[PDB]
Amino acid sequence: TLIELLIVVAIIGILAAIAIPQFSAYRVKAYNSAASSDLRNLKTALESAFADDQTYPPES
Amino acid sequence: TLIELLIVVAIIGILAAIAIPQFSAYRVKAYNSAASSDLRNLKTALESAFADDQTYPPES
Repeated sequence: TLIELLIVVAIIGILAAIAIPQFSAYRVKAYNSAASSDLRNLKTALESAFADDQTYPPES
Repeated sequence: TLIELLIVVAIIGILAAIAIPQFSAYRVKAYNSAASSDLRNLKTALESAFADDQTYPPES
C-alpha cells in the first residue's frame, strides 16, 4: 500500500543519518604511538652500539 | 557500524608492524662476558694452585 511506501521512505531517511563520526584522531594517535615506540627502540640500539665501540655509529 | 570496523582493521594493521628488533647480538654479548669473566676467574685458580705446589695442576 502507498502508506507502507510512505513509512519505508520515512525510516530510510532516519537510518541514513545516525551521526557518523570522523575517524581521524583515532588513527593519528596510533601513528604517533608507533613512531614513539620506534624511537624508544632506536635508543636501545644506539646505546648498545656505543657499549660496543665506545662511540655512537656514524651517520648514514 | 561498518566504518568503525574499517578503522579497527586499519589500526590492527598498524600495530602489527612496529619494527620489532632482532635480539641476537644483545645476548651473545652477555654470553661472551660470561665466558671472559669465567676465564679471568680460572686464572686466579691456576695461579693459586701454583703458589701451592710450585707447579700448575696436571690436565684432566
